[PDB]
Formats: sequence, structure tokens, C-alpha cells
Amino acid sequence: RSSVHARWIVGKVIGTKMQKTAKVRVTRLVLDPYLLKYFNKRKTYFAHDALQQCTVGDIVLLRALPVPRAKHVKHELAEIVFKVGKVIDPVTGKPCAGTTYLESPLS
Amino acid sequence: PMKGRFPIRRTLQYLSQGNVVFKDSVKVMTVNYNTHGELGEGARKFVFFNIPQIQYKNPWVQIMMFKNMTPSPFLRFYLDSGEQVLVDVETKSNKEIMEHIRKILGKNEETLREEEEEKKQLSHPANFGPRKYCLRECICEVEGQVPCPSLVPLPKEMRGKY
Amino acid sequence: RKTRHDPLAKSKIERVNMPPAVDPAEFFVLMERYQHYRQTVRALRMEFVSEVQRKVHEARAGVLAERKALKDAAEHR
Amino acid sequence: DEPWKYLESEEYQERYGSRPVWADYRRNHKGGVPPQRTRKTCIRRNKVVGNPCPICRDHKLHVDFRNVKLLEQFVCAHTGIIFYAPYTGVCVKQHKRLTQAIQKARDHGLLIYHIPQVEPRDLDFSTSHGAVSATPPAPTLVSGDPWYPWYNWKQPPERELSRLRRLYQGHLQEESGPPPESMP
Amino acid sequence: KPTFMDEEVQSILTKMTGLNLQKTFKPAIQELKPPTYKLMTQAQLEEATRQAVEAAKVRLKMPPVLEERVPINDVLAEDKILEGTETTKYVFTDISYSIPHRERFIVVREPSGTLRKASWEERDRMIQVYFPKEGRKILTPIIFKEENLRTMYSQDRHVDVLNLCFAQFEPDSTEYIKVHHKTYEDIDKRGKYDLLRSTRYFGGMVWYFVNNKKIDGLLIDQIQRDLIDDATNLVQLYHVLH
Amino acid sequence: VRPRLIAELARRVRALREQLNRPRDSQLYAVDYETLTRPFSGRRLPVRAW
Amino acid sequence: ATLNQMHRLGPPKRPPRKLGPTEGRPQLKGVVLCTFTRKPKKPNSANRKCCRVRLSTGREAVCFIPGEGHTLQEHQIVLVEGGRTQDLPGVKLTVVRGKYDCGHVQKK
Amino acid sequence: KAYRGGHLTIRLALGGCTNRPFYRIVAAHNKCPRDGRFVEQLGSYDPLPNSHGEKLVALNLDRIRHWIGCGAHLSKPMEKLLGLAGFFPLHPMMITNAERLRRKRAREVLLASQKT
Amino acid sequence: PYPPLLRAMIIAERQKNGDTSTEEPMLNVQRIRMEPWDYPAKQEDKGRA
Amino acid sequence: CRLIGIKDMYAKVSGSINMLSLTQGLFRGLSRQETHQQLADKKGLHVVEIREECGPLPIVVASPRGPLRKDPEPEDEVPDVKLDWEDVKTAQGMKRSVWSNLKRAAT
RNA sequence: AUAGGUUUGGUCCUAGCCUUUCUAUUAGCUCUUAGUAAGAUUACACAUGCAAGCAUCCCCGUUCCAGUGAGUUCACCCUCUAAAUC
Ligand SMILES: [Mg+2]
Ligand SMILES: [Mg+2]
Ligand SMILES: [Zn+2]
Repeated sequence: RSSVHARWIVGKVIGTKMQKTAKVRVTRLVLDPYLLKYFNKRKTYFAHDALQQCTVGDIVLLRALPVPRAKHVKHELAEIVFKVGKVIDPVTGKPCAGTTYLESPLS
Repeated sequence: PMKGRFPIRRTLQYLSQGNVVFKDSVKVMTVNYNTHGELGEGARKFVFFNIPQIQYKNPWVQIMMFKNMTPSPFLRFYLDSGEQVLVDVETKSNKEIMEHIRKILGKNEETLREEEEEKKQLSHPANFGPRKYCLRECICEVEGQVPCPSLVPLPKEMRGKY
Repeated sequence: RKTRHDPLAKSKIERVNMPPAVDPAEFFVLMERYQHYRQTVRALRMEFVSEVQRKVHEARAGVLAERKALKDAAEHR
Repeated sequence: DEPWKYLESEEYQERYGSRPVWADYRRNHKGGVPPQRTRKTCIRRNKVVGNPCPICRDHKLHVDFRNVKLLEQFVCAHTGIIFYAPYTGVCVKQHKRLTQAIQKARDHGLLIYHIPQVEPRDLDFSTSHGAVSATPPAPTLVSGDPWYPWYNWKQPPERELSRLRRLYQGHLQEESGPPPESMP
Repeated sequence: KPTFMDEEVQSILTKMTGLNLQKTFKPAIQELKPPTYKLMTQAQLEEATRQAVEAAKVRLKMPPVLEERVPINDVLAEDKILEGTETTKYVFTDISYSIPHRERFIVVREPSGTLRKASWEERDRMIQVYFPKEGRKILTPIIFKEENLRTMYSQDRHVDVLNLCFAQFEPDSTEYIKVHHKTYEDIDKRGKYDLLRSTRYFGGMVWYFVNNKKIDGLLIDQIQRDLIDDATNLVQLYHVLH
Repeated sequence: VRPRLIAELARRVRALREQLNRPRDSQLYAVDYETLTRPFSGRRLPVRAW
Repeated sequence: ATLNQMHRLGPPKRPPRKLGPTEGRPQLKGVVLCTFTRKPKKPNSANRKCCRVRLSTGREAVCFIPGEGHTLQEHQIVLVEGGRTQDLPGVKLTVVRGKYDCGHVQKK
Repeated sequence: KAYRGGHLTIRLALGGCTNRPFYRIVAAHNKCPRDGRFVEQLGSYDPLPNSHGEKLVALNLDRIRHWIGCGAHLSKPMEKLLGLAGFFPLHPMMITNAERLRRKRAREVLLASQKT
Repeated sequence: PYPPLLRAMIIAERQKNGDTSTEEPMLNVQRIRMEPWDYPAKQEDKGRA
Repeated sequence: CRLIGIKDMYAKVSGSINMLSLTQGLFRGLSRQETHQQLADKKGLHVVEIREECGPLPIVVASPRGPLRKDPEPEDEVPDVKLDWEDVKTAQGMKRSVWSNLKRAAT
């Protein structure tokens, strides 16, 4: 099927400071073999988009490509999960701040 | 002693006590949980204890945690086909959601029991492995055969002084 | 062993390599054994590569593979 | 001269009594941790050197397989495992005599030991299979014919024999015909 | 109609096999791990006793009495071509996992050019030179001989012999049968019968006897202690079998 | 990673001193007919061909 | 160190220190240059016959001569061994007796 | 490793001491050595008689149906054992070596009857 | 006929299916050709030195 | 322990090894022991065994002198206990010294 | 680590060093006979002799074995797929 490895990834955009691509910082959880606690080891993946939809700070999904389309461009931003600020609260789908409902339900 | 608060979480027997192992088609589980909600304490004690147990058993799924991005706790999964499961967790305990994923996206025990014989057949008993992959490097190391001429002096039917 | 070059010294520049002798009462059945052995083995090869091929067919699009493959996409939904 | 008349008699209860044999011997070594390979030879062939082993200071304690209670002294009571040599401190040549003669007497059944109750080899006890039931034999082999009639010497016509004489004229060999079949 | 594995004739000989749980689960002499501590109330004691009787029943279900042998030696291939040309006896073994044990093809070749079919003594040994398990030295050990056995019945060791055959000889063989009946003969001469009461007592003692009409040595036991219906629910079993 | 320029080049002139001047059918297949030796090969012939 | 601290450091991490005889080799040969005597440290008083040797390497290291007498002078090949001599304050090598130009001791 | 001329071949391997040979059937590539690695481990071959007349041998057969089913050659001493197993036809080269002592016995009974 | 073991094996398995079917186990021969050892090659398979 | 009457014991003293603080700390711990009869009396509840030589039988050790409390115990698993590192890394068993699994005399 | 010795006039604590155990090579002194394992230290220089041939010639094969540890993150998993055997 595809050639690049990590098929399906959610991440966070750092910098959109090029054209039609975004820099996405993703975190796995890896185990210390000795200390035996999980720690966020990051890695930086690029993400190609079309509409320049993302701005610096959002949480983005990104889907892997069947072929890398540059030397470092690897995935396309298949959906943008959490917008900066304008987070649609995914169950009860309505705009909200941190922990407080801007558009309250019982609408 | 050990340096944590609940320090049983770092013992390698605990991380195996989790049982929620994901199917091949789940590729990201993303959790989002409130930090001071009186009503969401299950999704706080979920990520406190349980998701280290999940990561030891499906160790390639990306797990990611967010803190105050939403008023209600939820889980959201990212299947390989492309749909997004939306598990909710609010006003549950940390126990029910260790039961609410193993009945949805946890593997069936029939599909893990049939996954346990095939891990055995490649470690097949009658191979002659170098005491690390299998037993009996010689047929001298089973009884009845003529035993490995370091162990015995062998009869005069050998060459060299025949 | 030899490495393209080293001078192929005096022992084997000429050693006239005459062969062993031929057994025509048995060689004209020994030639008739091998065509009766190479052809029978070549029948067992196509017994088994076709056997291995069905063992690939029964797990790719197989009759109990298709029934598994529709089962899970029901128990998923 | 053939023991097991020693371990109950009067020199035993006036020496050891209720304690095991090794209850006065404990060895001489360097500091701290004692060496794992115990001295192999208690006695070498004509005389004993230094301190002797627990089964080497007495000349009237000789081990065999029928010395039932002496061999019970070197196996732990609720843990069936033979002691390693530096627990007892015996010579390891005498401990090769004690690691056989336990099992030599374990294998005669005169010492009680554990065997776990096991699970069977197979869950099916059915015995109707073509290797273990009966096999319908060969329509060649019932008739006195082997397999595959090309084994026996189908001697060729002479035209194929003389084919090599004008192929291999300077080198041939001389023969007899089809084989004589069986042996003395 | 004789049919030992019928559903009701077990439930009586499973019942006249005693429960007597402290004799069953004695502490085995092994290399102990230090004991673990649970603390369970009278409500949760009774679910742990009943678990220890739910787990006690499943140790009381094997074996059956299993159809004394027929020696299978048929020859498939006997070529008149080899016949004393090259010697020493090759034995051929099919090996996999996903074939069961009595479904297995083990074949010997002979110096005379036959293909013999590995008589029953060899085949289970050829499993154990290859598929090893618990205990089980593959040759006859020097315990099972008549003299080396006669030391053993002196020492109240009959379960210890009945648990030795269950490894060494499969209960369809004859060398399981010829030394089990060598034991239950000598259990009756000087009847010491309260020793076999909760390990393989459903058929090893009585289903030998009810075939062999020596059940008078087993009903004195059912009047020495009390064992009242235990007596009468097997004296009925004489008539409904024979 | 090391780019291997002289290894690539000396391949492509090894084929060039093979392709351009491949030795033709004659000067390897001439036989000195008395000792059964050939030029350019050194190897005499098997026993069924004398 | 808290838990995030010890993950940043990792395991313990050590080198060895190869001793007097160069880069931790058992024996070493050399040639003698001078056999002089050195005076020991403060609790002890003697004078101990210790030589100076250029090794296999070409390093001059001062070395000790055990036993009653020494016979070595200025060209002889000796085989040195690395045991520190405890009342000398920096003599680290010793000669093994019965080797390569130096023999054993004169037993009475 | 990428070799030249590679094919899988079912061969024997020496796992013994001096004066105690032991042979071990494996599936191995053409060019990797005898005491080198392999791709799959098969039955065993005991080449020495033990107690009561036995030169043992194994054949992990349902995977040699697979490994010859993917098209792997064999070695000339290996086909001596499958052919004499009755899994495969008896080797005609073994049949020659079966027969060239009968020819020796066709001059052994002569030299004992021309004598006596 | 099959060699003595696969001839012995396959008839046993049909006996485990449930149809007896006591026909002899014959493998085809005509579907495999009979070119003897002096059938020529094709030249671009080989390559000149 | 030979003087007390104890026949089998594992004990390791870490920290300082001083011959008097060891024994006055030996008699301190060994005096403050929970007997199984007194294990019941504080909690009212019934005390059993699960051994490796017997089966899963709940063989009884001690019962109170009188009444028994009815409610099942609050079994909050994987408890907040400060478990020691030198024993759980032992139970994983990677790290090995040449000074542990030794063959010494008969004490 | 079941641990022990050593700071001081002495005690206690922190502490390093060393001892006790096991393995591997060299060195001393010393050594009866069999069996199996194992056996340049040096990517330093090499006298010599042997180590690739087979075969109705063509081809194929000497690109494998065997060796050494100079160098060094080209060894494992996935995708795509080329030579090779069926
Ligand atoms: Mg050189
Ligand atoms: Mg290097
Ligand atoms: Zn060996």
C-alpha cells in the first residue's frame, strides 16, 4: 500500500512558516527500561496541506502518504482536530473555552 | 523505597496486569480529561493509573493527552479505516472504562487464545537449539544414544587408533 | 580457495583426467532409472507447489477466510 | 563389611545421635565466603591430607543405596532437593557418590519422594487411524510384485549395447547379466 | 451397555470416591516459595472453600479404563532388492505439531529391505526420544520389576505407583495394565484399602474389581468405618453390570 | 553516506573496455591441434574430445 | 533526584584506569639503566634496592627488585610486573625473579 | 546476504565431536556453509548405532512438503534418506551401490567355491 | 503408485472425512514431458565469455 | 536467630553495619510482631493461607475469641505502599551480582 | 552481598580503599597417562610447497567456502521490487 511508516498520527503544529506545509510536533510515549515510567519522546513530522487551514498552535490529525512527496514532506493534514481557541466540544458540538461553555447548551 | 506516590505503577508486573489490547486497525488513542472536575475523576484516575498499562500491551499506538481543552472528559480513537470512535467517560470510574474499551476495541479472548499457539509452534520442541532457542544441542543429551566423547571415553570402533 | 590469480602451480597444469568406466548392462537401465526418477519427482513438485498455492488461496480469499472477513466488519459496526 | 548395621548401632548414638553426620565439621578456608568447588579428594590412595570430609573421617561409614537413613540425612525434609556440596562440606568425589546413590536408591523405590500428578499426552483416546488401525495393502505387493517395475534388470536389446562400442571404443568393461537375487 | 464412561455410573463411583480434602491436597515436598497471605471473611471463606472443591472435582476425572492392546505390525513395502546389503535399522519419524499423537506415522526400515510399522513398544518411546515431558525416562526404569516393586508395597506406596504409570505407560498399553494389576492384586492380599480413597478411585480399584468378581474385599471397608449407602449402592452395581 | 565516484566510473570504463573491445570468436577458439591447447584460454580439452 | 531527573541522566557511567604497567598488560620487558637505592616513607627506615628501567614502550619507570641480592647492572633485559611497593612512595613496578637476565635468589 | 547463484537446498549439518558424527537436516541456502546458518530447522540424523541396533533419523515432513513445495533442490546424500524413507522413490544411485556388492558377492561365492 | 508413505497417508485421510472411496492413489504422469539429456538450449540463456 | 529459636530467615542489613545498633534494631523489629491471632482481633476478620505446596485451599490459621465482623473488606487494589526498590528489581531479576546466589555452609 | 578489615586517645556517622567469590590470559615453581573442546598478539614483513575445477569441447563455477577485526551506526521491521531456484 503505502511507503512511509507511521500511517495515522495526531499531532500539534509548531510552525507554518513555509508555504502549503506545516511543522507538526508529535509525542509518543516510550518506556524507560530501568525507570519504568512513560515519557513523551517527541518527533517532528511535516504535514502537507492545501488550504493553509492550520495556524501556529492547533492540534492536527495527519494521514500518511503512499509516497513521500519531498525529501521531508511525509503526511497530509487529513483533518484539523482542535482549532486554536475555537474548539468545538466534540460531544455536545458547540463552541467553548477551557472548561467553560461560551455557547452553552440547553440552547 | 521506590520514588513515586503510588509506586506499584512501575513494576513490570503491573504493566502486564492491564488487559486492554487493541486491534490492528486502531492506530491512535487520544485522551482528553479535566484537571479539577468533581464529576470527572474516572478520567483523571484513568490517565493516572491505567494508560501506562495500555501502552505496554499495544506499544505502537500513539497515545496523547490534553488537559483543559474542553469541559467534559472524553476519549477519541483513530481507526485505520478512518472513522473516529468517541468514547465518553464523564461520571464513570477508572474501572468501567477499563471494561468499556475491552468490550469495544479490546481484542476478543478467542482472538488472543488463537494468537497463543502460533507463538509456540516456531519454538518447536524437537529442534536442536543452542540451549537458548531450544534444548538438546546433541542427541547425546537425550538418553540411550552413545554420549558425546567428552562425557564418556568412546569404544574402539572409532578411527585414529582403530 | 583460489582468488582469480594465484599461479595455479605445477601439480595441475597437466593431470590427464581420464574417467571411470561405463556399465552398459546397467547404464542402459541407469539412464532408464533417471528418466523414471526425474519425471516422477517432477510430478511430486507440481503436487506440492499446487498444494502450497491452495494453502495460499485458502487464507487470502478462502471460503472460511471470507466468512471471517465479513464477520469482523459486522462486529465492528 | 556391608553396612546399614552401623547407623542404628551403639557407636552411632554415642557419637552423633539425633544430629546429622556433618554437625561438627565445618571447613577451613580464606575470609568470609567459602569456595564453591569443595576439595575433590578426601583421601589420595595411601594417606589423608589435612582435615578430612564428613564421610572420610570415619572408616566405618561407607555409603551405598540400601543405607536408607544416612541418605535421608543429605536431602532436606520438606524440600526434596539434594544439598549442594558446600552446604555439607563433603568432598565432591564423595558427593558424586552421593548424587548417584540417592538416585540409584530413588530409582529402586526404597526412599519416599514426590512425583506430581500429571495431565495426559492427548485429549483423544481414539485408535482407528491408518497407522494404528490397519492399512489396505498394495495391489502390486499382494501379488508378489514390488513397486514400480523398473527396479529389476530390464536387459536392453543388443542394439543399445553396441551403441557405446562406437562411442567408447578405447575404454569399456566386461560383465555378467541380470543379478542373482538374494544372499547367504 | 457396560460402557464405563456413561453419565450416571461415574456420579456414583465419583461419589464413593471420597472428598476428604485434607488428604487430597497434602503439601507436596517441593522447593517452596514463601506463603502468600489472603484475609477472607466467613462470606468470602465459603466462596474459597467451594472454589477449593470446584478445583478439587477437576482433579478427580481422569483416566478411563481403556481397551487392552492389539499389536499392529502390517508391512506396507517389502522390497526384495536391498535384503542384507546395508545394515542397522533406520527408524523414520513424522514430526510436526498439528497432528495428534496416535495419528502419527512412525516407520522403521530393516536391514532386510522391508518397511516395518514400529510395534507399540517403540512408538511411544519414539515420541519420548523426541517430544519429552514430565518424569518419563524413555526405557524401562529399574523400579517396575517385580522384586523392585516388592520393596515398594511395604512402604504404603500404591498411589505413588499409580502416579508412576500415568507418566510412563499410556493406559491403552499392556505394560500399564500388567503392573497396575500387579498392584491391585497385592492390595487385596492383606487388604489395605483406605489408602486409595481420593486419587483415581472411581475406576482404578473398583472397575478392575467389578469385572474380576473380587468385591467382597471392598465391602468390608464399607462396614468398618460406617460407609452405609456406599455399600448398598455398589452391591446393586454387581447386578446391573453382570 | 559516501558517494563512490571512482567505483562507479571504473565500472563504466570496465564495460567500455569490455563492450568496445570484446574479443571476437576466432582468437579464443583457435586450437593448437597437436597439444589440444588454445590461445587465450590455457585449458586443454576433456577425454571424450581428443 | 526526582523521577524526571533520573531519566535525563541515565545509568552510571565509568571508565577504568589502567595501572602502572602500560595500559594494563600483565608483564612487561625492559632494559636496566641504573640500580640505585631509595629511602622509604616515614614509619619505615631501610634502603631498598630498586632499579630504573626503560620498558618496551620507551618510558622510564622506576621499578623494585625483590629478593636478597641483585646482580643487574646497565644493559640487562628484565621482565617487570606491576605490584606497588608500599613503603616506596611512587615505585609501582617490580621485577620477577628468575627471568630473561635476572635469575632466582641465592638460597642458603 | 545477497549471494550469487542462490537457491534453497535441503542439506545435512555436522553437529558432533571427533569420532562421534551427528547429522542434522536443515533447509539452507546454496552458499552459506555447513556449520553456518539456515532458514528452517528440520529433522535429525543419527549416524552411529546405539544400544540394540539403531541408527536413528528424523523427518519433519509436513514442512518439507512446504519447503520442497517452494522449489528447493536437494543434495545427493540427502535423497539417500528420503528415498529410503519411503517418502520418495529409492535412489537409483543407492540401487547401484545396492547392486555392486551383489557383483562382489558374485565373485565372493566363486572364490569360496573355486577353493572348496 | 505413490511412494509407500504418501500412498499410505492420503487414503487414511479420506477415511477420516467419511467417504471410504477405496480407489488407488494415482498421480498423473503424461502431464510431465520426457526430453532426454541432449535436448538443446537457447543461446541467450547462455552467454559467451 | 539460633538463640531465639528461628530456623529459616532471610535478612539483609543495609546502611551502617554496627554490631550493637544491629541487634538493638533486631530486637526492636522482632518484638513488634503481628501474631495471626492478633491479626484477627484488630479487624475481626478471618485469617487463612494460600501455599504453593497445597492447592488453593483456604486453610485456617486464626479466628477471634468471640464475634466476627460481617462486611467484606474494602479491597482497594494495587495499594499505596512504599515498596522497596532492592526487592522489586530483584523480582524482575535482570541485575545480578556475584555475591547473591551463593553456596555457603549450613549457617 | 550474609558481608569483613582500615580514619581516632576513643565513640558514632558519612566515606573511599582493600579482602572474601567466579572467569580469562601471561609470569614463577612444578607436572603420570588416555578422551573431547580451545589454541599468533601484531590489518607488520614474508623463502617455500599446497588451496578450483568439472565437462562430448560451449558454458557454468574459482562473486562460494575458508579467513581477519583494520574500519564503522549499509545488520532488525514495513513498502515497492530487481537478479536466483521451482
Ligand atoms: Mg606478507
Ligand atoms: Mg578497529
Ligand atoms: Zn558431542
